[PDB]
Amino acid sequence: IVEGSDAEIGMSPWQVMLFRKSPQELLCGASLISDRWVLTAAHCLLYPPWDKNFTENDLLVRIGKHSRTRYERNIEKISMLEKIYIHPRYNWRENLDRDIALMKLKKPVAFSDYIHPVCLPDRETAASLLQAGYKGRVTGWGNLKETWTQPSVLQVVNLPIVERPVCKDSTRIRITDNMFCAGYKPDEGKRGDACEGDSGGPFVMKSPFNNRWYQMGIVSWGEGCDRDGKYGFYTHVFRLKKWIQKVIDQF
Amino acid sequence: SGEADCGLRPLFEKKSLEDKTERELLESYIDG
DNA sequence: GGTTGGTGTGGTTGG
Ligand SMILES: *[PH](O)(O)OCCCOc1cccc2c(OCCCOP(=O)(O)OCCCOc3cccc4c(O)cccc34)cccc12
Ligand SMILES: *C[C@@](*)(O)[C@H](CCCNC(N)=[NH2+])NC(=O)[C@@H]1CCCN1C(=O)[C@H](N)Cc1ccccc1
Ligand SMILES: [K+]
Ligand code: NA
Repeated sequence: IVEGSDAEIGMSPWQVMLFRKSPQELLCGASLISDRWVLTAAHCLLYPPWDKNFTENDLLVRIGKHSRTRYERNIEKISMLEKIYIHPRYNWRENLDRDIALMKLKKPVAFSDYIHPVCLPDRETAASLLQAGYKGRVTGWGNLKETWTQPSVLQVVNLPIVERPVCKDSTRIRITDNMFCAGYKPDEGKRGDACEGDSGGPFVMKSPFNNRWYQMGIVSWGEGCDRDGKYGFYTHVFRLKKWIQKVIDQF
Repeated sequence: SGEADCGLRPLFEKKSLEDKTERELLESYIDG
């Protein structure tokens, strides 16, 4: 997260860490959507170009964390994966279209002040909230700056959605319906963005009807980090929601 | 197929408490 | 130290 700030304790209780078992390295973000299920970007698990093809036993998942490095004794709960489900039509070759992945946990996690699941949007909620100029929230442990130019605690930043016209003419990469960008325009004064090591991290908005939080986006890709004319791209969670239900009920 | 209690933070919503920069989110909805 | 930094009448937690 670039140009963000430290989260407050329990600000983002659905925030999840993908941790590499051997060696010990922070991989990606993710979000807890039930007591058994976790959502992340697919490119966190399967990106051949970087020689990434992880499986259940390569990764554990850490929930309730705030400090990036420390084992938060008595706060965080560590879980192992039962199964991974990368989206069938996930296009890693071209443009990361359909950059989404689910993970079932061996044993269900208990909820606490620091561990609580987020809500997935629906027809109406997506229609209402997911609109240009409307700000969402991004959280992650990723890099504070662009590669060629890491935080001690979870980083939060509030970022406004951007209209497809301005969203497509920003990049040379082919966009799909399963994406949306977000971030400040060069004149807008305020700035900020997700960065490397933020993928899987949720993009949430707070329903002003029922004061619940909804995960509208997954951190997918970028082109550097927080540079004028460039916007971070997010996996459109709802337009894939049909897939998410399928996977849960079948397994 | 939303979970019974999801999206409500124990240390915030569940205590009618607001986080440092959530008002910014609401403002966006109004004059955005 | 620790499955873990920095500095405690802990802290988001023992001892
Ligand atoms: P439970 O109660 O069964 O067992 C827990 C008791 C163990 O207590 C501690 C063990 C190790 C470290 C600490 C501790 O670390 C703080 C480190 C930073 O403070 P400092 O470096 O300034 O040290 C304090 C200065 C005084 O030093 C000592 C005081 C008493 C005893 C000893 C000792 O035996 C060796 C060296 C220094 C000191 C904080 C609290 C408790 C424990
Ligand atoms: C995996 C995530 O940590 C990371 C998040 C990107 C954050 N960027 C910003 N500022 N929003 N994703 C990536 O690094 C992805 C995965 C594969 C390559 N990639 C990129 O961002 C490339 N720089 C762009 C790209 C290359 C190929 C296909 C699509 C996009
Ligand atoms: K300690
Ligand atoms: Na930008």
